[PDB]
Formats: sequence, C-alpha cells, structure tokens
Amino acid sequence: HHHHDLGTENLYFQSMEKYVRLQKIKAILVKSTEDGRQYVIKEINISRMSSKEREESRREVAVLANMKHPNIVQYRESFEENGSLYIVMDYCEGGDLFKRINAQKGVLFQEDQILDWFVQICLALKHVHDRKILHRDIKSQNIFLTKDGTVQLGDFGIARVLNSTVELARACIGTPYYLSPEICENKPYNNKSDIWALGCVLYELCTLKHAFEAGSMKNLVLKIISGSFPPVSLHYSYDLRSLVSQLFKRNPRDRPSVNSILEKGFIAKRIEKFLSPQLIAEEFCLKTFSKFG
Ligand SMILES: [Cl-]
Ligand SMILES: [Cl-]
Ligand SMILES: [Cl-]
Ligand SMILES: [Cl-]
Repeated sequence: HHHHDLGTENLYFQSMEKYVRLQKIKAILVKSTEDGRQYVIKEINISRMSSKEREESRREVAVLANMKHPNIVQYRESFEENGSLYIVMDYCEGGDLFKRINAQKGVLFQEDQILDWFVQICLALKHVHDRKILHRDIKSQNIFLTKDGTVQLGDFGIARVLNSTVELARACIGTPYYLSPEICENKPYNNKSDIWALGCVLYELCTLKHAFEAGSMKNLVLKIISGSFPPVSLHYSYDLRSLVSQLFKRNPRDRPSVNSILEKGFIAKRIEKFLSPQLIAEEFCLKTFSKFG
C-alpha cells in the first residue's frame, strides 16, 4: 500500500470443493475433485465492473442463489477470486432443448410430449414471475433435460430489471429469434416480453423451426413487429394452435399471463404429474407476492 489498490480483490467461498475444467460450452463444464460429479460454472468478470454494476450483479446472484424449483436448474454455490465471480450450477445430462429439437430431423413431436415439456417450462416461469423477477433467457438453448427426462429452465438469465437497448444489442450479437415487438421498438422490457419468448419456444417445439426468420437483422425486426409467422400444423389441437396465437399478440398486455396459460384445461390437467399437492397449494393458492413489500 504505497501508491500512485492491493487488498481490493474480492474473495468469497462457501466450501472447500474444487472443480476441474473439462471443456468450454462464458460457461465451462467441470468435474468435482471430490466425487467426479459434473457441474456447469459461469464465469463473470467483476474487477472491471463499476460500483453500480457490482451492486446489481450482487443482487442478481442472491436471487439466483435463493431460487429453488424442481423445473429450474439447481444452483449449487458461487465463489469469487482473481477478479471474477463464478456460479456453480448442476449439469443437466440430457442437454438443451435446441439439440433435442434438431435431433428430430424434421419429425414433428407428439402433442402430448410438447405439452408435458411446455407445462414444466410454464411452472418454472410462474415461479420466477410470481416473485416479480424477469427472465432474459427463455430460449431453447437455455432449457435443459435432466438424466431422468425432467425439463429445467436455466437459472442463469433471471434479472431484477432489464434495459431494452442492452437486450436489443445482446440479441443482434447472440440470438435474435426471441425478440419481442416491444424490444424491437425500444420500449420497456416487461413480464409479457418473457411470454413472447415462451411463445417462441412453444412454436419451436411445434414446428422444429423459429417463428421469425429473415435475411437481415433489420428485416427480422420488421417481421417481428408485424407479428406475421408461418402457421403451426393443423394436425395440432385448436387449444394448442390458439395458445400459440395468443402468445404472439403484438401488444404485451394482450398476451396471457403465465398463470392464465396454466389455468387452461388442456394444460392444467398435466400439472399434477409434476408437482406434489403441497407445492401446488403453495405455488397456486397460498404464497402471495406483490410489488408492495
Ligand atoms: Cl414425440
Ligand atoms: Cl443455469
Ligand atoms: Cl400493451
Ligand atoms: Cl406473466
């Protein structure tokens, strides 16, 4: 300490467990030196964050760390060292829904299979949205299958608030296919922007393709705003086709809430396959949250 700051590196840990890097997949597949079990670690740089970016990152990790649901990838722990934050998540051995969709090689899924997966995604999102939390990454690449076939929404991507410009930017660089009309017009990100993205995923499960595609980023934006997409096979029920259309309403407030999706009979009847009576009572009836504290 003789300057023109030593001791300002963040050190945080909760356990002695050590992880060996296996492969990049800012995500790394690792193996525990304790018992060889595999996990995914997401590395986030912290040293070059402003004071505000750090307080928000902290608040996001705390939310990640407290999320527990059978259809959300289980957080294990986090640690900080060497100017980075590392978040340790369970590894879903079945891989992501994006690969599962391509594995079909054009063979449409059975409607029962679609809806059994979809209900699980909805249960996950209900849990997140009930707490007034957004999820910036409802995408097939971020929904996974466990070894026993359970669908899990990736925990990474939950957010306490989102900037419409930043999300638009992230999309022009990463994946643009889940952009909602409002984000395309630089209007505020909201819970129904998540519902749009959920719709894109359902559409992918119904058709094996993205709903909105175009030869340029600027024209993809215009096609999303127009709300015009190739219809789902009429082989699927009117209930399912009807839902798809509701999820792609242009005005966010015209899209159904996730509660509203789950109360639809053809979906409601499946919930008991995935939640116990106690969790159903807690999730749907008893535990209430509000934008008032
Ligand atoms: Cl199938
Ligand atoms: Cl995750
Ligand atoms: Cl609206
Ligand atoms: Cl909602």
